[PDB]
Amino acid sequence: GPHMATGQDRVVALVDMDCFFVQVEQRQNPHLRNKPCAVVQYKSWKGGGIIAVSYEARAFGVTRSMWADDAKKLCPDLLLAQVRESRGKANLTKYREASVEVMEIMSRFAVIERASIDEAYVDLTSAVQERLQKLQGQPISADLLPSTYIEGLPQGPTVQKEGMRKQGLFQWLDSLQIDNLTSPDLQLTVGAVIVEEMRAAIERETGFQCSAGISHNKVLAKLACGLNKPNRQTLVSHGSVPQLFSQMPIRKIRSLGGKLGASVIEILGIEYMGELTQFTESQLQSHFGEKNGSWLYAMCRGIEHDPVKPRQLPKTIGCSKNFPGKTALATREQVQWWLLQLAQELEERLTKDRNDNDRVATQLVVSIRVQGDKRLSSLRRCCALTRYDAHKMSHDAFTVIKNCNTSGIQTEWSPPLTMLFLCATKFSAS
DNA sequence: ATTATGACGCT
DNA sequence: AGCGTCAT
Ligand SMILES: Nc1nc2c(ncn2[C@H]2C[C@H](O)[C@@H](COP(=O)(O)OP(=O)(O)OP(=O)(O)O)O2)c(=O)[nH]1
Ligand SMILES: [Ca+2]
Ligand SMILES: [Mg+2]
Repeated sequence: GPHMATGQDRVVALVDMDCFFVQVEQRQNPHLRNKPCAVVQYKSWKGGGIIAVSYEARAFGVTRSMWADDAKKLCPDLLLAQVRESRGKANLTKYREASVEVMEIMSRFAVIERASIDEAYVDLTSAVQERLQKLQGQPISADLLPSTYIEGLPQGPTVQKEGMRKQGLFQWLDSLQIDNLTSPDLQLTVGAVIVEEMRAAIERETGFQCSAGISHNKVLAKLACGLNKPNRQTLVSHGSVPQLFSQMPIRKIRSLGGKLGASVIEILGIEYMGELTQFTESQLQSHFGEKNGSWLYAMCRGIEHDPVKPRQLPKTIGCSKNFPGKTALATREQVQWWLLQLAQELEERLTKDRNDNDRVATQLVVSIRVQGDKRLSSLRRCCALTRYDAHKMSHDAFTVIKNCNTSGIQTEWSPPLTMLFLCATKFSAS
């Protein structure tokens, strides 16, 4: 009843760039604009591996993780842009720099949490309070929400998609009580007005389009963002959660798309997120642990408390390369040459990071995979990172991994290495 | 032969 | 610390 917390205390948005690496390449090369196109890494093996796909290309069935040769079967006119290669490996600097462009615009509106190269959470609670005091009880025009969908609407008592969007928005706005400055629905709506402005600023100042979700917490904002892509934003109200969750597969909620989600489905004999409401908090804790159980109990009612962390910069800077099948490294000189390549890219990125962001990494993490292990990482070892020097970094990494070499022979490396990974961590202000 | 990252939880 | 999970 009156004491039952409803998780409506915050306004949280999630801004995700549409087909991000494709947009970066389309900005640079106008011949790729408004075309089926994809971004690929490498080329010799099966035409390269697709990592981003324009919405035009998605209509043909092209997806991430597909080999370009196979994508070309589905979409013979598909256009491809390749990720840059430097020191023998994929170099993602262009996309990281474009990400910084977007993140700096977003930071003008509110403190953001960088969730990935192309996605940021926004805590809009304070900005909404401010804009509400400016509004002075003035209603919110549909003209201020030109790309907003209201999830669950229209309902009750119409052919095209834009008309449907507008019908739902008008139902939502007509149900609004603008007199109450603590109405959660009003707060979400003002949040959506702000996100429209943020998205317009991103597109004006970068050329990039994005989608967004607006709700009361990060999980619902992320889910909302996915409902109407591309180039649209979606408001998920607290009241929309029972219907939305009643047919929502558990795997669609962030953090439940892997083994934990599969165990929720198997142990409880359910399919949809809304079915979780029928279990007590103790029951869920008994199956999934104290933390997961409390989180599931609240999540399935639309409640989640994870804060938007004030963090615009990545906490680690890392360099990784796979050496698949027959390209696995089998000589000491090979291992040393590739460690040096990785370390040179890392030194370049670290030196730029130190100049831009007034910080220095203090720990170097070295990870490898050996042929045969089905795990991502076979071994992970840290050492001190005391100087930004690639030869020192690569010598140190070799020192911490050299004992994995089973080969009695000094020159050979056995079993061959199928992955190398260097990561700088534990930053301190400088 | 899916590749290149990145965040966070567990013990 | 080192490993595992999850995301994409
Ligand atoms: N190197 C590499 N980059 C990846 C991989 N998966 C995704 N990315 C990059 C390329 C994407 O453009 C970018 C952002 O990923 P998203 O999941 O947000 O997808 P994207 O923005 O492409 O499409 P969207 O409109 O959000 O569905 O991250 C991967 O496996 N490897
Ligand atoms: Ca995206
Ligand atoms: Mg994203």
